[PDB]
Amino acid sequence: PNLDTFTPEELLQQMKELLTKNHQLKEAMKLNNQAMKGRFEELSAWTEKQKEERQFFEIQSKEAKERLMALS
Amino acid sequence: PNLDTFTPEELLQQMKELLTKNHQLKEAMKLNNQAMKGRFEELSAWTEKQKEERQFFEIQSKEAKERLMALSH
Amino acid sequence: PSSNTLVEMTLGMKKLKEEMEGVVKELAENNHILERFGSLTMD
Amino acid sequence: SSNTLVEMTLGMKKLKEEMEGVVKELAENNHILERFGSLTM
Repeated sequence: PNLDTFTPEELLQQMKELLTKNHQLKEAMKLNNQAMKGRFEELSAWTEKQKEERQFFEIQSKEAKERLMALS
Repeated sequence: PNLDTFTPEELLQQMKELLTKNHQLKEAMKLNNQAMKGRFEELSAWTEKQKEERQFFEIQSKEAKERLMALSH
Repeated sequence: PSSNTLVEMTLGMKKLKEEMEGVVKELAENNHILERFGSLTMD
Repeated sequence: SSNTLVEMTLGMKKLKEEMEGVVKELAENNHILERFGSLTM
């Protein structure tokens, strides 16, 4: 009732805390976005590297195979 | 009064709008987090596949070379 | 500042505060998963 | 109610703006998450 109603002073105080909390939230999401871009570029790079190494191995395998059968 | 100061009804109004938005944001974030999980599982599976596939050709290559050595000497 | 207005103002404020508590919760989950991304390439 | 309504008004306007900035970051975050799905194709 009377206790369970905020005063103007109290309402203002909540506004300050709420703003602060929202600011922290926004800034934390900015950083997350930056981190995700990083993760994304890392994963793109990585898979490209795997693909290259793969088809390297695949080439090496076929060349070992035909060269084996090349004699005689 | 001042144009640039809310009347009490305007105050209440702003509050209701902020409730709506904040609620929207909650559900949006819930959807965002489910998306995060889903992408995570997708990438997890996909990277694993990449590793297996490399492993296969890597071993194939190794064995082909071993055979080349053993059968030439 | 009137009774009716403050009551409704107090009710809104508490709701926003509560809703925000759940939002930061989600933020925390998001962060948890983001951390895990960093380990996908690592073996 | 100057200094109080004035103050609440200021505080409610800052809150609104700030939450607009959060929605902004979420939007971007969702966009990046979209591209992630495109990575696995």
